[PDB]
Amino acid sequence: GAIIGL
Amino acid sequence: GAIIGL
Amino acid sequence: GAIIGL
Amino acid sequence: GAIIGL
Amino acid sequence: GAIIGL
Amino acid sequence: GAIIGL
Amino acid sequence: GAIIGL
Amino acid sequence: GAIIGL
Amino acid sequence: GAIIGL
Amino acid sequence: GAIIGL
Amino acid sequence: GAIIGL
Amino acid sequence: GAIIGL
Repeated sequence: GAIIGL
Repeated sequence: GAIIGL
Repeated sequence: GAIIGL
Repeated sequence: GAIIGL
Repeated sequence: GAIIGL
Repeated sequence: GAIIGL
Repeated sequence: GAIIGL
Repeated sequence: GAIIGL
Repeated sequence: GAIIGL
Repeated sequence: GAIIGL
Repeated sequence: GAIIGL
Repeated sequence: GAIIGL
């Protein structure tokens, strides 16, 4: 999984 | 943003 | 699954 | 930013 | 895993 | 910055 | 998959 | 931008 | 995967 | 910039 | 992997 | 700059 952004 | 692989 | 947006 | 490999 | 950003 | 290999 | 844009 | 390989 | 942009 | 090989 | 930019 | 071989 990944989280991309601020 | 994006949350991937939930 | 994924969540894309703010 | 990016959090990868969750 | 990795964290990239501030 | 980058935190790698978590 | 891919996301292209701002 | 582009996010590739999700 | 890749992220290209600011 | 570019983040490659995620 | 690589990170290119500031 | 460049960070290579992560």
